[PDB]
Amino acid sequence: KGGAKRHR
Amino acid sequence: MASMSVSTASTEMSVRKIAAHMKSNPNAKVIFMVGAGISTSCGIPDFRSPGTGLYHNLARLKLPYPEAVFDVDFFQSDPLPFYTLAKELYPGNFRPSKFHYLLKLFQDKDVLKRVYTQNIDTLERQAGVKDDLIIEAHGSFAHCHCIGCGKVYPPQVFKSKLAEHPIKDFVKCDVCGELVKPAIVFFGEDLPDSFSETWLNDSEWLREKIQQPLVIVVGTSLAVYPFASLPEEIPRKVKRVLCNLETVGDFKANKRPTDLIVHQYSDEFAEQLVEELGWQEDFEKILTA
Ligand SMILES: Nc1ncnc2c1ncn2[C@@H]1O[C@H](COP(=O)(O)OP(=O)(O)OC[C@H]2NC[C@H](O)[C@@H]2O)[C@@H](O)[C@H]1O
Ligand SMILES: [Zn+2]
Repeated sequence: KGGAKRHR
Repeated sequence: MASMSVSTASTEMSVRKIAAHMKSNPNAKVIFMVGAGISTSCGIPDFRSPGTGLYHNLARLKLPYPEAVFDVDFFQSDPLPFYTLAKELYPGNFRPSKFHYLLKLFQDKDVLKRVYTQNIDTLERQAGVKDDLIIEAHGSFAHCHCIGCGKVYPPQVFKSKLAEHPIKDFVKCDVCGELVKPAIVFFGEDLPDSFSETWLNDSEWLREKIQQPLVIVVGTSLAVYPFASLPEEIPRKVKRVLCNLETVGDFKANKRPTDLIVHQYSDEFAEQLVEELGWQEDFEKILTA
């Protein structure tokens, strides 16, 4: 699903 | 709304190609993926920029660095920074750009499949894009919830707190006692389920059409995941376009032969595109109403 909002 | 070109180089010819692909595939539709670059012309203050009043108010409140305002652990220790940002950025304080009104023209001509946005300004919706065509991948202010138990609150009770001098006694849940905040996705939370569900459907739709479709990525650094995974996930045989002052993300890292790069301001790109499509008259009506 993409995971949690983050950088990289 | 007045715009100019970014440099002496003309982008009219590159933009012309986009128009010729839509003229040659007249029942086809476009998916847009957009970020904060498309709302710069609206006067929205960038919370990471020291030239803004927002930046200096957050520093004075002892925020340690800009992005902490969107950090869960930080907000729970001290909600004041986030409440002060919400007061300045709250939807309805700004008006949509010329680029925003291009999305609304595309919808009126029935050539908008979807808009995926990482902005929290809700300016696509404010401009009249329909609810079924938008994915607000980072949430918005239009809903509020308890961070502890998930209980639902109307967004007005949060909004009414922003009008107080000084802001204090933050909204707390009447069931569990924890903080209630807008349905804005913070760093370290997952995105809403509709994001992954609609991309699954739109990824299938794109493969099936290969009326050839177009995906146009506008004003985004492609630095925040999982949003920024979308352009690598576009099918190799569906033509990608990037309208962005700089070449970024998968268009820098893994360029494709058919990738088209247009280094131009979103507003100026809009005006050129409408001219190469022949839609000047219907655009001019949207802009004056
Ligand atoms: N007028 C205009 N037209 C086209 N592209 C533009 C414009 N103005 C800026 N940009 C481009 O848009 C991109 C904006 O990047 P950014 O400021 O990082 O914002 P995002 O949409 O990608 O991200 C949001 C960020 N805001 C809060 C979180 O801190 C995120 O890192 C960047 O690559 C710029 O080259
Ligand atoms: Zn609760």
